[PDB]
Amino acid sequence: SGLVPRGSHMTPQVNQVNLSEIKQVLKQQLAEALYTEESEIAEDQKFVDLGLDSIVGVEWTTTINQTYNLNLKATKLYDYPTLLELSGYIAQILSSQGT
Repeated sequence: SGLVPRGSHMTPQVNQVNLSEIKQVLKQQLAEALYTEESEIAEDQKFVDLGLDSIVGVEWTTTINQTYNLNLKATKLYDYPTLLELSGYIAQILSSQGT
């Protein structure tokens, strides 16, 4: 199951890179980067409320670049403070890498 939430829904055979894929991936990635559980993270909550500091934000932006073979910086963490925003941008890049 590539999307195993705590209590939300799952999706069927989705070969494309859907928003939920990156959002849920980013959740695990955010909770670990903040030394916490995915049980506290929200899709619509600001990373700073989860504990995202300016240092943690700039180092975590690198994890995502490596994860998708992209290039982003701390500017992303300040323009997209939520998983839905952070995932939305990447969704388009991934959905476009395999035109």
